[PDB]
Amino acid sequence: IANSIELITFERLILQWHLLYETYSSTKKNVMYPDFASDVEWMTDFLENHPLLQPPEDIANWCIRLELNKTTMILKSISLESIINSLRAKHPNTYIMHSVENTASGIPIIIRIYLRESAFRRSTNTRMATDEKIAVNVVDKLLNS
Amino acid sequence: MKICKACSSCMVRTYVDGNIIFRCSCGESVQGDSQNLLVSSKVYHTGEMEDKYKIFIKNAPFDPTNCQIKKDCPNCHLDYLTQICIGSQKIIILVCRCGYMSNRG
Amino acid sequence: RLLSDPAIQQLADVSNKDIVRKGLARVFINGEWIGCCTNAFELAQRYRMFRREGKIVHPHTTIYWDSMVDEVEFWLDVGRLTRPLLIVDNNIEKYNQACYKAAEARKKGDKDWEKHKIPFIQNTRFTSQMAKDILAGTLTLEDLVAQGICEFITPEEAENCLVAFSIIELRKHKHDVTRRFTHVDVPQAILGLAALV
Amino acid sequence: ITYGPIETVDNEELTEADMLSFISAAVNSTGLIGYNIKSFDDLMDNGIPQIVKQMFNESVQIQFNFTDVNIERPQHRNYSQGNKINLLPNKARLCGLSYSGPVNLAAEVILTAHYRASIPPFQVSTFPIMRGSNRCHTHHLSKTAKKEIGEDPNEPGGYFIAR
Amino acid sequence: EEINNRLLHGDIMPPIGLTTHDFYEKLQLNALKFPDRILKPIMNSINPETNGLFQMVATGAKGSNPNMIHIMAGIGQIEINTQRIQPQFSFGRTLVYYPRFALEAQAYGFICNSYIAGLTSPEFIFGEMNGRFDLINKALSTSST
Amino acid sequence: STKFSKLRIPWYLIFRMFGMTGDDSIIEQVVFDLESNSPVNTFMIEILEKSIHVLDPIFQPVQHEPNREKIIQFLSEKVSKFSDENAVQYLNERQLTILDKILLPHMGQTADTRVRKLRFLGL
Ligand SMILES: [Zn+2]
Ligand SMILES: [Zn+2]
Repeated sequence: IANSIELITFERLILQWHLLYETYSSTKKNVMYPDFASDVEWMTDFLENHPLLQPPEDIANWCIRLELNKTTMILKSISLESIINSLRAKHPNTYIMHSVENTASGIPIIIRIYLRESAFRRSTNTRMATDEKIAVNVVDKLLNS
Repeated sequence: MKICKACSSCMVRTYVDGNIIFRCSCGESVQGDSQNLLVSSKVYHTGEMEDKYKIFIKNAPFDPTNCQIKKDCPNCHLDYLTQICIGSQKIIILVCRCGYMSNRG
Repeated sequence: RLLSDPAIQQLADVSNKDIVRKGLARVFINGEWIGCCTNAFELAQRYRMFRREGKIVHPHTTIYWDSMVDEVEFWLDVGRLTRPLLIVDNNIEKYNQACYKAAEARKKGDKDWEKHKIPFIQNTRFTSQMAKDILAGTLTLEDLVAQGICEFITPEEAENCLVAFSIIELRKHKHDVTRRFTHVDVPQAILGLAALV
Repeated sequence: ITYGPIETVDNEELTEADMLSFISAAVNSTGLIGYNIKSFDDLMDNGIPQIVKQMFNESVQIQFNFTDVNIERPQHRNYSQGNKINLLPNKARLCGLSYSGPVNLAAEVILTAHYRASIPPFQVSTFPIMRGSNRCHTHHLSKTAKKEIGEDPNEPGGYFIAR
Repeated sequence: EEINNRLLHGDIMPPIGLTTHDFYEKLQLNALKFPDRILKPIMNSINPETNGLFQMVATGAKGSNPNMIHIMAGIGQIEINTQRIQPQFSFGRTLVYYPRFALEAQAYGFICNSYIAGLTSPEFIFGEMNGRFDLINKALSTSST
Repeated sequence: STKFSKLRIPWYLIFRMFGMTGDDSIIEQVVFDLESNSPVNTFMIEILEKSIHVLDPIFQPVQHEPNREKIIQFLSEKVSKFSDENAVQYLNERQLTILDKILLPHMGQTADTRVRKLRFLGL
């Protein structure tokens, strides 16, 4: 029970996060960061595996690429499915993508979260604010989920 | 650090129309290559930087106030080797004047 | 003297890129960055030897070598607390030479390498005769400092000193290559007159 | 300077009582109370000229420079109608007069005419003098001479007498 | 020394939520605590009937058992804020008398002597730190109260 | 000092006044290397960018000015609260001289040492 009740935030389930400023289209090839180019492979697999989950037409061109820490997942007994479900429930504006949940050694788990224009509806939500500040705020909210 | 060609000043990244454009106080805007897509980043397992102690470990054999140990040196065959305990992880590194370093150095 | 010294390189000659890449060491005097040096430890040791001789460098000048950063600092301002400390000498060079000779002997397979090695010895030049002379008034701290027996140490330089708190400690680790001491401290030195009452 | 081999140093018959001799020598060399008189002496000699020099300086212009400034010994004034007397600390305490000394100021002034004063050595005022310093008469005074002066020979000095 | 030897070989594996340094410090603090058996020799060298100090301590008139153990049979480990002597002198040093990253207990405030036996310079210095801390805390508490 | 008291002057302004022209060289004075890819260098360069781009509430008009003369003018306006070509030159030279006197006096007291001072400042 003590383990169950203790708060586990998303921030502690990742090794690194990169704000890439990229767009993904199921039919249109888009520019991608070089060192993260190979990512494309697993993304394709995800698209093949989940017919229902496909990129929306609302993508805002901002991407958050997260590397998950398998050791922490095993220690805390958190499955990737639970993380994805909770992230989607808490944050509906974002579009979630993940690699295979095999967790085999040598194949890190990568999660790509693409913002939608819903998060950018009124960039001047209170006062004139740029898109990248809004993206940073979304990242901060995501990590504290 | 994008540097304007006309002036050696920094360019801001506008992030307009999906393409990075480097604006300067004098104008002279420049397009952005795909290597410039990354907005920001953060790696949580920072630990202790290697440059954090690079110089200190380099100078450790010559520092009188450092602890010694009676283990032999594989390279130069000296009875004593300087022992350095660094980091909250308490990493023990054995070094010598000849250049031997137990930390894969 | 430092500017004329070959090791010291004037700021104009050196380049920030050279400093960062070639691993040069900044040299300061009273906080003024006068130049750069290739090896901080060698320069600090050489000027410490000069101070021990007492001709090139005044005995009351602080020489500090930082290891986390390669800077070397010389201080000569007022307000520096200073205290005399007996110098500890050793035969580490001879010990290293004997160790290398023993390693070569092992390589040759003769198996007398154990005989080649010599014991390590660290001691202080202070003797009972010097104590008797001091009590008789013949010898003074100036005479000791003129010789190599003792030298003045400041809190800045004390960061580079490993001090045995008493001669008993030095004798205990006399043949311990693991505990090479730089100085010996008389215990009563850690107390004032009122406390010593 | 080459030193004798450390292996030949014979000090095994050394005891903490013997090591107390080093403390005795250190205290004798430095002294119980020091560097207050020394700090004052460097002030008086070099620092005062140093600071006054640091304070150099239809538009008539007259700057003020202090190239030369000479302090003097106490020189008790108006004693028996006498400008100069060998003011002794005991007299300063008993009478209550400050144990200070005249300060003479002589220099030259720059002359500028955009659109200079000549001063002989004069005593602007007197400056407090620490007892036991070079200016004080007690310096270079024997203990019997200290008693003849009236000061306690055992006193180490280093305190001003004023008010 | 056994704990230190474990440290050299890297055997110390701290538990969850504790760094290696913190676990090592806790282990060293626990290992250096005096046993109750320390009172056996003390009670063997004193006659309760004719011992003024013991009669004063036991009857509650003055003193305490720790005072007796410090006067005779050793002061033991010095603790400040339930912590050993932290390396304030320099990076990895606690005093000018010990090397950088010293491993012996004596370098961090362990006193093997008693007040009657006599304290060496480092032991006296550590005791001085502890006593001055007690005084400073008392003054601060008085002011705040 | 009495002059420039309670004035929070951005560092790159100080660098530009004394002779530094390019931002690349200004960042070099602090990092000592732009080619190096050590994490310390990258993090420091990021901080220095953030300091360059941020706009100080005072010195904002002068912030982006390429001419150091104009920078010395803005500073002189701030301190002053306490032929023109010769007047601009005279006032700018005097202000630069007084800053050379009050900025790192131990490093030097003459304009010749200005570059050295800059290096030290960067350090
Ligand atoms: Zn430009
Ligand atoms: Zn070696």
